[PDB]
Amino acid sequence: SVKLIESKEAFQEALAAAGDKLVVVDFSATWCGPCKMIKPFFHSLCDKYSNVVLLEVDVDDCQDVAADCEVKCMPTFQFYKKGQKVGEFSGANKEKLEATITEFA
Repeated sequence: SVKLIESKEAFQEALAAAGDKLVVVDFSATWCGPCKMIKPFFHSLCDKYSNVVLLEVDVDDCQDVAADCEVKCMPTFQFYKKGQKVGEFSGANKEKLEATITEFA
């Protein structure tokens, strides 16, 4: 299950709960076409990548988190290891998402 993050504190808790695992965060908006497009693929990822943690931030529900994370396009995928951001890209690109996960997992 992709865990929804609705506060700065929940984000910090999720990063701590991940330990050493790659954490991938989908920053999305329900009105944004490419976000809706990629959402089922993003949920399907736990079947492919069983030691990666998947989080979701809805930028409308959590504007202060969005601001802190310097998002400007959606969907934006941010990659975290041991509590730090180690990569990012934006766009509904299945191939790039898989390749980026593989590069950091």
